[PDB]
Amino acid sequence: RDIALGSSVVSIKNQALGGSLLHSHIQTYPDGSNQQQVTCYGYKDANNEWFFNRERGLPSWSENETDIEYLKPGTSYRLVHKSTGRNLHTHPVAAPVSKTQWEVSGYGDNVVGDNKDNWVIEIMDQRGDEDPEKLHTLTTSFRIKNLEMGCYLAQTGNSLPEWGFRQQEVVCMKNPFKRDKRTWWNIETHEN
Repeated sequence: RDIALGSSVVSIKNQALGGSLLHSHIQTYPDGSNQQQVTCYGYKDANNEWFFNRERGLPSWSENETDIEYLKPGTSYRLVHKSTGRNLHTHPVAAPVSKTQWEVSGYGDNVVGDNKDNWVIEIMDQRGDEDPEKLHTLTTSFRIKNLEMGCYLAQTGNSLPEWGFRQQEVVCMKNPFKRDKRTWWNIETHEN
């Protein structure tokens, strides 16, 4: 099974030891940008659900489209938090705990946003043999790179303070080692 843009609702699990699910919620950062927090969380929840949308400026996905569009490594996408409708976002703002890395937030919606809402998938490993060019549920390991920034989405290992419910810090890491697993993700749950 393959992941498509719009109609695949996914959870995204980090591959480091201690890795957990990409998460967001209405709470905002007290410092930094004051934007919506993004974290990793360890338990099943609706706030772990994401879907991929088109790059900024293209028409947003709807249920009335002509074809299924499979996610392609190399192509720009917007990673949308299903519960809040905010886009995964980064910027040159110091992360809350890992202060030499960049803060990751939830920003905008379909109309409001900007070029830092665009991310690119890089396939690092495929276990078993379906299309090597496609994202598969729980066998494809991938990095999520911010197109503008050039940085990679990562669960650092640090916990947030109680303003972030002591969830795991997520940052955009500058210049990591390609095999750092903090920066490695897979699709865990996939609902159509």
